[PDB]
Formats: sequence, C-alpha cells, structure tokens
Amino acid sequence: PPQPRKKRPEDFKFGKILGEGSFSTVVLARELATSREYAIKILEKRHIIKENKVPYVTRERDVMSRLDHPFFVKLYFTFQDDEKLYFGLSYAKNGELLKYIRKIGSFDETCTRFYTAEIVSALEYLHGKGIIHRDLKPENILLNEDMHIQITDFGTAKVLSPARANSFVGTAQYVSPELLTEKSACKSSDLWALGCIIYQLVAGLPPFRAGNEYLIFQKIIKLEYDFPEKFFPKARDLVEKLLVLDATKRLGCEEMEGYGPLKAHPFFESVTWENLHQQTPPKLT
Ligand SMILES: Cn1cc(C2=C(c3cn(CCCN)c4ccccc34)C(=O)NC2=O)c2ccccc21
Repeated sequence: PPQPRKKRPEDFKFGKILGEGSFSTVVLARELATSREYAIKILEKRHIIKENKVPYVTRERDVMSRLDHPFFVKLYFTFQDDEKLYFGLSYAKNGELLKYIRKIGSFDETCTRFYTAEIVSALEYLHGKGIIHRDLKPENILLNEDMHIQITDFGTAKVLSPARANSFVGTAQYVSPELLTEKSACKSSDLWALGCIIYQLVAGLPPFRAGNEYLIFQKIIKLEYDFPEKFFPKARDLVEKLLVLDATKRLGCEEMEGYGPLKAHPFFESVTWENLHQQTPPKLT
C-alpha cells in the first residue's frame, strides 16, 4: 500500500531539548500540517560512523519498528537530511518514572502493584518477540499523559535467535550478575532488573548502592542487599524470587516456565492482567 510523503525537517517547528545524549539529542517538535507533538531523536551520521555505532542505531530502529503495544514508545517515522538522522518518537508527556519516585519517596502497595504489573505485562510482550531490553530502569520507563508506562531506549537491546551473545553493560545498579561473571545475557537479565525496580518503588532506593561502580558490582555478585522493615511482605517475597544469582531460577524465565507463574504470584492477587492500559492508574501518593 502507498505510504504518506517522506517527511523532512521543514515539516516541523522544533522546540525545547528534552534530553541530551552522548550520540544523540531528543527534541520536542510539532508537526506543521497536523499540529501533533512528537519527541524527535536526532543523531549525526558522522559522529555515529566515527564512533562505530551503526549497529546500535540500526538495531534501535529495527527493534522499535517491530514493537506494537501500548506500553512501548512508538516510532512513527524516520528521515534524514545530509548530516542528520531523525526518529519520530511518541512523546511521553509525564516523563521518566524515576521523577515520580524522587518526588514522593516510595510507592505505597497499590501504586507499586499497578505499575509493576505494567512493567511485567510489557516485559512479557517484549520477550514474546525474543527481545531483551538489556538496560531497563526507571529512567527508561516513561509515563504518558494518562500516567500509563511507556518503555523506551532500545538501541542497546538484543534480538535472540538460539540466552545468547553479548556487548555492553547497562546502568550499574541494574546489571545482573551473569553480565559480570559471564559476559553473556538472556531474558532473565531483564527480570533481575525488574526485581531491582520493584525494590526501588517500595524502598525509594535501588537494592545495590555503593561509592562507585566497582563496588556495586562487588555487591551484586555476592548478592549483598537487605530489605527495610516496612517492606510489603508479598512484595519482598516476589523480589526474593527475582534477585536470584542463578538466572535459571528467576520467577518468569523459561526454565521457570514463563510468565504464568510470575503473574500468578500472590503480590498480584487483585491484578486484572487483560486490560491494564485501559484501567485508571492509582493516584501517585
Ligand atoms: C521527558 N522526556 C521524554 C523523553 C522521551 C523519550 C526518550 C527517553 N529516553 C530515556 C530517558 C531520558 N531521560 C530515551 C532514550 C532513547 C530514545 C528516546 C528516549 C522517548 O522515546 N520519548 C520521549 O518523550 C525524553 C528523553 C530524554 C529526556 C527527557 C525525556
């Protein structure tokens, strides 16, 4: 079927910079003909070529094209002028999840449950297509205008074909031990991350903290962390079935028999998994 015109820079009115990266910048832009707002990621071809990132830029584009779910930032289009690449991304009006965590300290039982259920839901979809995020964190979990989550940042993801290959290491506090002792990663890697996130929603801080990265990696492989007193019991329990050094024993992985058991965990008792994105999120305390 024929497609709409290939878009070009002039079709937009660029506005504020939302965020600046090492090899890119996200700029909020407004499309002239439609008046729609898109968050446009811009990258300089020369810089990318100079830094051997073609693999990372191509992957991000490819992975996102394949995605088609309400909990993932959509990639509306792409185009390029002589020196730059533009990626039309959906604009999450309420920003990073982390913002909220800092704004209110920790989440209460209901808000933790709800949002954790979306992450899980989103992870089940992703893994369903044999895709590993590899750097999941509150910074990558955005919130749309309705306060529903929207995972983004897939340039460092990985597509499976065998648990497989390797490359980089995501943010320190979310790295699973297998990456520190095996230089290899699988789906559970995202599960370990999930465990960390859940723990952070409840305690206000991630499981492994230390003066530097080398120190956090030291705690990770030794599994050094502990729960705070008021930590919701069922939540605590779920987290213990997630932060397991052995990646084949994490609740939710293939060897553990998938997402059935995970969604069936007591912590999600009252969750209705079927239409999460059509439910009204609990007001963030
Ligand atoms: C308000 N906000 C939304 C951002 C958005 C996105 C974004 C957000 N991140 C990660 C968090 C950046 N702080 C990205 C990483 C790679 C590519 C895009 C993003 C996005 O995909 N849509 C957005 O609306 C964003 C990015 C950087 C800084 C602030 C941001």
